[PDB]
Formats: sequence, structure tokens, C-alpha cells
Amino acid sequence: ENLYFQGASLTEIEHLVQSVCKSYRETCQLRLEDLLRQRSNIFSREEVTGYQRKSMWEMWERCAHHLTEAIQYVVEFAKRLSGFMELCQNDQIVLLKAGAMEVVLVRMCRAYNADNRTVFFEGKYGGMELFRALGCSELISSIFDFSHSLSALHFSEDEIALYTALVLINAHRPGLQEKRKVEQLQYNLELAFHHHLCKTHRQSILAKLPPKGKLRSLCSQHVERLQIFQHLHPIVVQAAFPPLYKELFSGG
Amino acid sequence: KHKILHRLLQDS
Ligand SMILES: CCS(=O)(=O)c1ccc([C@@H](NC(C)=O)C(=O)Nc2cc(-c3cc(C#N)cc(F)c3OC)cs2)cc1
Ligand code: NA
Repeated sequence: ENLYFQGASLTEIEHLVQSVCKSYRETCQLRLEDLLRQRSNIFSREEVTGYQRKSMWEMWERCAHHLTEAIQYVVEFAKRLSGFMELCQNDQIVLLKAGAMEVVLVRMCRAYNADNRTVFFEGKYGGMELFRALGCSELISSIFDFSHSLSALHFSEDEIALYTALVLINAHRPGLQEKRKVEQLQYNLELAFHHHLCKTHRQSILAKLPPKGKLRSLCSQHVERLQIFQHLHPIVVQAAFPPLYKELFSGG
Repeated sequence: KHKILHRLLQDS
């Protein structure tokens, strides 16, 4: 079915590096240079107050829509990723359900400015105070902290491409039917990532990457805060949350 | 009972 479902040679690992970086370049959603350039476009105290005065449900709906848009690009990345479309549909869905949010969380560090602790949201850079109406400050600050720790790594676009491919191709996801096939694909992607770090003298980042448990906790907290919102505004979720968002985080 | 993922995966 796929070359990366068996033992890959060095030349084939080199080809995988190029492929993953290209699939990422084609589905990265926002270009890094556009995100970097807009860092000086910061929300005013008046604009921040405007977001803070928005209702909880309207802020939740806007964030769910923006998160859904980012997830759509991750689905495309997955689709272009070597071996992914050769896995069975159950496995494809398992991997995306568990991993899409995690890939989005990793990708978000590109949109985060560690210098002033702001993130790119709806055209400008705003701090965590921008999301006060949500009423989940512990989850917001934990996402900000995560983006802060990844930003400290000075990730290149190629590093993000290879690392997110690994976040997604995780043979430990509960419910995988063709586990060994995923295990082999993950191993080749690990080799691709580590080869690139070896080749660019960036192996020092290996011990600095977040523990796998960290992305899992962030995703679990999101699912939990969504259930609390769902109890308060059930018709909002049912009527105005994107269907893709509900399929992934509220069982349909 | 939404099923957007299979649609997205199937669309080419
Ligand atoms: C993720 C891919 S990319 O880096 O290309 C890229 C794409 C779009 C946006 C941006 N587009 C719009 C129109 O707004 C976008 O969607 N920005 C969001 C930020 C958060 C967000 C960021 C943190 C942190 N750090 C913490 C949070 F709690 C958050 O959600 C409350 C949610 S949506 C940002 C980045
Ligand atoms: Na950053």
C-alpha cells in the first residue's frame, strides 16, 4: 500500500522530509511572514473592552468557527501526508479526532508573539484578556503558556511541518484498527524529523519539546470547558456551533 | 449526529 508502511532507506527518509515540508507549506493556512508582519497591529484598550463586553455564547461561537477553519487546513495537511490516505477510514477518523486540535495548538505558536504575550485573533494581536468573556481563563492561560513554551524553541516552518506530522501519526491513539501500519508510518516520520534536526544541528530541541501528556491535557480541558458551556447554552451549540466542531468535540 | 469528516476525507 505505501513505502513508509515498511522499513525506509536513508534516501527514502530524505524524500519523506521534503514531502512532509511540502504538504505543510501547501496547507499552513496563514503564511509566517504575514503573521510576523502583523505583530505591530495590536488591539486597542477600547477594542479589548469591546471583546470583553461580548456575551459568553457569542465569544464561544466565534472561537469555535475560527478553530473549525484551522481544523479544515489540518484535515487537508493529513490528506497530503505520505501514507495517511493509505490507512483505513476508521484509522483516518481516529487519528484526526484525537489529533486535529493538537496540530492546531502546535501551529498556533507561529501566531503567538512571546515579546508581549499576544496572539493573532480576528485581524490583530491581543493578549489573553481579549478572551475574558469566555469564562475559562484557566484553559486560555494554559494555551497561552503552551504557545509561550513552543515560541521559546524558535521553531522553523520545516520543524513545525515534521513535528505536527508526528503529533497526528500517533500509533498509541485508542481505537486504531491497523496499529502496526501506523507504528511503521510513525517510526519513518520520527526518522524524518530527527534526520532534519541532525542535518540542521537542532537535536538540542529534542529534550525541550513538550511531553505527549501536555497536548492531551490541553485537549481534555477544552472538551471539559465545552461541556460546561453546553449545559449553559445548549441551543447555542445545537443551532450555531459548526457541525465539524461538534463531530470532533461533542460527539456529533 | 453530524458526519463532516467522512465527506472531507472522500472529497477530491
Ligand atoms: C493555526 C494556523 S495559523 O497559525 O496559520 C493561524 C490561523 C488563523 C489564526 C486566527 N484567525 C482569525 C481570523 O482569528 C485565529 O483563528 N486565531 C485564534 C487564536 C485562538 C486562541 C489562541 C490562544 C493562544 N495562544 C489561546 C486561546 F485560548 C485561543 O482561543 C480562544 C483561537 S482562534 C491564527 C493562526
Ligand atoms: Na511564536
